[PDB]
Amino acid sequence: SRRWFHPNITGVEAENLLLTRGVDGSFLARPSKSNPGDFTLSVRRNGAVTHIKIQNTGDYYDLYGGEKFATLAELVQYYMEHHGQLKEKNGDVIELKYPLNCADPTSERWFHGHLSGKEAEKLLTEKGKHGSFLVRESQSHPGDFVLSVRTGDDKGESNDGKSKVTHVMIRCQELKYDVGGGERFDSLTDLVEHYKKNPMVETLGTVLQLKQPLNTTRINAAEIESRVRELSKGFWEEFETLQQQECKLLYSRKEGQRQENKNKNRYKNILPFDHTRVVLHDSDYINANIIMPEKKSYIATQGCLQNTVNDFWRMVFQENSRVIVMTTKEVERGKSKCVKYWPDEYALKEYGVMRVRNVKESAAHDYTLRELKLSKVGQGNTERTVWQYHFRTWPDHGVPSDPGGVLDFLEEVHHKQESIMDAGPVVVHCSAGIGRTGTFIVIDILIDIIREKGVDCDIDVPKTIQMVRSQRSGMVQTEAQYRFIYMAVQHYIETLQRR
Repeated sequence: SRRWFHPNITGVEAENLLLTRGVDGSFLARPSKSNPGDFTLSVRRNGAVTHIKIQNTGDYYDLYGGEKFATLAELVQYYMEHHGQLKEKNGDVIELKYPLNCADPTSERWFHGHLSGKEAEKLLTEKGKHGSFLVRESQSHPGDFVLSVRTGDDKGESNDGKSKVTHVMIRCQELKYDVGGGERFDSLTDLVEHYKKNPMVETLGTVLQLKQPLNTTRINAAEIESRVRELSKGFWEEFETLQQQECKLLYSRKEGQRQENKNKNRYKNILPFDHTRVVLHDSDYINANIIMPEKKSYIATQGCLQNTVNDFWRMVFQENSRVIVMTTKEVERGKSKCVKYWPDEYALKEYGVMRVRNVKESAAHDYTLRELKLSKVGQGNTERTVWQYHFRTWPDHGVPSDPGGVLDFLEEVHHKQESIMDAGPVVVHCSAGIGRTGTFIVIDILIDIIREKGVDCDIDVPKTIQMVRSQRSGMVQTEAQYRFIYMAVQHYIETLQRR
């Protein structure tokens, strides 16, 4: 459960960890600082350490000499149940047996490190609820930590005195942690997890429940500039924090794994969650999920394959979708990303029982809009206009340097959607339909709150990403995409405060 990920280690330091603390079959992953965006799977075998590269340009995790994955936890899980899959150049098998646990508490939601005692109380007071807790570094006693918990009736401020904020010392004694007596734990993580199962009870019977970490990522949109600045010189900690939670999301993907369905997947192991998969009743399978903010919903799907085009048009029809957002060139960096599934301008085409006319193509600066008429065969009355926004200026690597273009694009897609009273979910896709797709959908969801509720509302980026990730694997792929989301929301804010 992601303890095998070491967010701060170096290629050399990991070598040591696997050679000293580790045995054959021990493994860990770390962000390589070779290429920011790259990752390394360091596995100890036959006495030594082999490094296995994993590349993520923003579409998926590409395990060099392995397969592609939506998340690292899915990558790891996959291999710890398909022995003999991970192979080296000369066919040798690489076993992943023992997760080499990291002790760095930085990525935990509950850890805050840099934080005074007055702050902690202020936060627990304002944001806190019964069960809200945090672990900060001690200033009164360096090297040691402090657990602050809240217990009581209701949340937010109060004077009823019904709620309170207890603090507990956590000492670091010779590289282990304790609360004053009892067990000594090898890491803060271990200590905290133990005191969630077995909560400390006070003398007079107050049970110190560690229910939920305290939320420090929710900001007021009005103030997002100051928060981004504060994160510029944070983003990484906040992001790797968000990334640690991906282990909670290893939901089933059985339908996608079935035999009859394997070749409907662009990448064999990037699959739709069963509980949110689009089901076609028009087989029933397509590599797509409904993403629902929790009014406007989305279908996030992979770029069509030749043999899935008919299914894609069945889905659009069935879902009553009237807008499609395509965020990829058909071909990029040599490889196919999406097959052309629309007719040439003016042409009419049949894809199975579905019929599409490309009525008109308009070219704007960053995208192309194609007005499409979709109908079922035999029943010429089911004619409905489907508007396809094909975004064209997204770089082969990384993200746009300025969110302006994406923002204007989205505003347009939003107005289109809004002008059609029937419209079902907005279909959004790229290559695997998780990276750019997730980025576009998160920005869209965020902006929509701001457009509705205004500049004086609360937004929470990692919380929104996490909510999206629980509906399709790996939504939003990289830290670059993570920052771009903040910049797009920022840019949106000041153009609202200027118009």
